[PDB]
Amino acid sequence: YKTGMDSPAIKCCGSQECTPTYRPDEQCKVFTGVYPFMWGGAYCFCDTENTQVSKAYVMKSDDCLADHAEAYKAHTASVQAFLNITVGEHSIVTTVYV
Amino acid sequence: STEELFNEYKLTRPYMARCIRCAVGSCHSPIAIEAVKSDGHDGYVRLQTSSQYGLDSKGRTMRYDMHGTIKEIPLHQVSLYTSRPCHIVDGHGYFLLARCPAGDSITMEFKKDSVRHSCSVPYEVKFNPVGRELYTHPPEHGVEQACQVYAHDAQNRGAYVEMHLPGSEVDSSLVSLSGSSVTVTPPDGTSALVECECGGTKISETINKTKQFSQCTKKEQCRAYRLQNDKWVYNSDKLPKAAGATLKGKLHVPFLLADGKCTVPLAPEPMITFGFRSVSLKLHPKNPTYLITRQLADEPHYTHELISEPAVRN
Amino acid sequence: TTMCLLANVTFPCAQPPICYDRKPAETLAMLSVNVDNPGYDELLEAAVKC
Amino acid sequence: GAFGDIQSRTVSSSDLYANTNLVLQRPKAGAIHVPYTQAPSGFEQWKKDKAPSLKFTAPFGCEIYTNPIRAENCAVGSIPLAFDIPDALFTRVSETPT
Repeated sequence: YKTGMDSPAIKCCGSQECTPTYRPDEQCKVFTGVYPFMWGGAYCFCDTENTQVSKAYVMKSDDCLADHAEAYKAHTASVQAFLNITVGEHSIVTTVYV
Repeated sequence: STEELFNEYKLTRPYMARCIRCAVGSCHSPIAIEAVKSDGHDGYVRLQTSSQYGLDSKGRTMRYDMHGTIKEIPLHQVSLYTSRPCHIVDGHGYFLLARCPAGDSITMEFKKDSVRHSCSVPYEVKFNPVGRELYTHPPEHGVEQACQVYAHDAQNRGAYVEMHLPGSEVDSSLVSLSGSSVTVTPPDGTSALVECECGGTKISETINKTKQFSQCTKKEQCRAYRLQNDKWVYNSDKLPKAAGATLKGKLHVPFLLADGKCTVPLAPEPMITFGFRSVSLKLHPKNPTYLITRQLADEPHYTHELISEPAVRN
Repeated sequence: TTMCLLANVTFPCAQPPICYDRKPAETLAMLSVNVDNPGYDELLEAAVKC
Repeated sequence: GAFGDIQSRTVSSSDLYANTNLVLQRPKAGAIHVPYTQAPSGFEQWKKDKAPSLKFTAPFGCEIYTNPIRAENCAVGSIPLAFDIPDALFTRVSETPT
């Protein structure tokens, strides 16, 4: 699998909500009391009442095509031989079904 | 036809993200690491980094983001290592392909003039042998099993990652003080927006103008964001997002896991001693070697054993 | 066949009206609305080049 | 944590079942990231264990192959035969040595 993650929705002195998408195993949660930082300083000016939303989901990996395992069900097999018959110096080579 | 391949990472820019281990402590790094994949066999991993490769600010280059201004260096200045040094092979877009040994971490570093940049991540990198003989370094001669290694070209295949609007990267080198007020200087050809809390609730989008504001005394009360409508980023969790539906396209990923051929070793020939309804096996493995026996009757009684010492099996 | 969208103008996906070396963000907005598309790679490699 | 925590119906099904024990966690104070905690890849854990193939463990000495799933040369049972021979092949006695 490959846990995909959306970027955190941040609102300064606000309140977000959880809008689902029905992705596989799609968890979502809203976190309050957050003072995030960027590289160029702080992100909000509010001390409290800020809000960050985490959203994660499971999608399958990029190498799924060449690296996967096939789950099957088998029953009632079928036997099939490659005989080489000679009857009175007249020989054939034929796939017979048995 | 490489220019047809490279033309979709032209829509994107490198960014900075949070790396937990930097040269000194926890920083914001231009070479941050999103994921390491190690599922090809003979030591090839595929890093998704926060930098870009194969594009200029050109053949062998890393393109990174240094506090907004996009810079570049040659590829042979960048080195990475797990336990031993790894060997960078090629790069395309946000993705790098290296020949790495097994280890419990990845550390990428490059050296500028007097600033050393690094990013260590706790991402496990494993080495996967081919066949029933468990080596650690790929051999010199043997036979050739089929395998699955990460392909070395950047050919468009059916696997994608998802690109988005870059959000409001806040800055504070923009905002400065006047002698009595607060002064915001957005850069040329780039619109900023300013949110303050010195009157009631104040907000503005400004363009190309050194725009002062009255009633704000200290510049701790004003946050000057930055805006770029073009130039996609990756859907990273280390970046904040924009407002409204967020989605702008998808790009293909280079260096996917393809079927190939790999050389595997060949164990020294066993010395077989025969007896009445019995067979003895003298075994001198050079490196650990699976012995697998079974009988050709209705009960196979199969035996499976990793042998790594000189051993006699009857 | 597959027809792509920028407006109510169903243009052929191999023949886009815009290219990235002309417009910085209008091509990205044209790719934005057309993500759910089986001919998105055709629109992609056509929407780069003129 | 085991085999089949991802279940895609086909390789290009675009609707996968996923039960990977994903739980979102609270972010660190002053940082923009999405922290999660989930059980590891059950496909990788299946690959680490992997009791050996049917190519090495099959009774009667079969030879399991892949592209049609088939076994080869299983020395078990016996094939009966029916010969409906026309009367023209039966040469007379004196046209053969004796």
